[PDB]
Amino acid sequence: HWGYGKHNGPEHWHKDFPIAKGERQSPVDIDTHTAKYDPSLKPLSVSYDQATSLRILNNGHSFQVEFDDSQDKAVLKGGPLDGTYRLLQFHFHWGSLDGQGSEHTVDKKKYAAELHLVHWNTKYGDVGKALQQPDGLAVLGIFLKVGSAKPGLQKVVDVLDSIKTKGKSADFTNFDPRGLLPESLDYWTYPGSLTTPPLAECVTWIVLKEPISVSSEQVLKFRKLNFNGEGEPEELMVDNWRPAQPLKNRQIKASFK
Ligand SMILES: NS(=O)(=O)c1cc(C(=O)NCCO)c(SC2CCCCC2)cc1Cl
Ligand SMILES: [Zn+2]
Repeated sequence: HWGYGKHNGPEHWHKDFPIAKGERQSPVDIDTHTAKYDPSLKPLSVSYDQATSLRILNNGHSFQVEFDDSQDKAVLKGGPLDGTYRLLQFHFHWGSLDGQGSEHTVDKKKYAAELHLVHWNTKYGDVGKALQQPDGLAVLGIFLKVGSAKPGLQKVVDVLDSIKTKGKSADFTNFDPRGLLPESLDYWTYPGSLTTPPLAECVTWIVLKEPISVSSEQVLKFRKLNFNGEGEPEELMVDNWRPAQPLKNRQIKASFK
């Protein structure tokens, strides 16, 4: 029943998911002058050479590109993490207007969109068990600004008309997620939560400082998606972002000075 409307959006979620008002909720504003450089943080090891994408799905909240996570094939290691995190899926959050759409903000700046690569800690064996642990998931977050097209995004944008409505999926094999990364892996990190219900507090957030540029045509195709299912009234899938939450007793650390 949750969503992003006036009636069912972020200010309502706490009634079904009381952790919404918890101590380590996401997203947050990243105050760049308060984040402390941590010389002990390691470079982020993104190993996506063996990634096996399988499918793309309109889940009614976002669209997601899913991967085979039954073996280490696409993994995130290093940075603030202990151990090995397998890539499950990526999805986006976007706005109705280019001045909004990201969940994390940087000195209160909103980006047009935000990409989340969702990974789970292999020690916990499966993602449902990982959801129950404070170090269960790691999300690599990447900001999108509107300018030049991102060539590595076009295969995704070109299949969206086939998954226009909630519950539609399409085979999506041989997609390389390396094409969605910026040149620099400099990042901020903090302990947080899912930004969508159940808002579980199990995520180590790794947010890249460098945003990727996507064209206005690419983000317009995201805005043609629908939150509704086939044969129901049309509600464009836009503004599917949760606003920044209180930082509370948390420190954001920077990998770079
Ligand atoms: N915006 S986020 O914090 O990066 C995030 C989003 C999703 C996600 O796909 N949410 C849509 C509703 O299920 C998931 S999927 C998750 C898989 C296990 C069951 C709970 C949802 C995971 C994360 Cl970390
Ligand atoms: Zn997300």
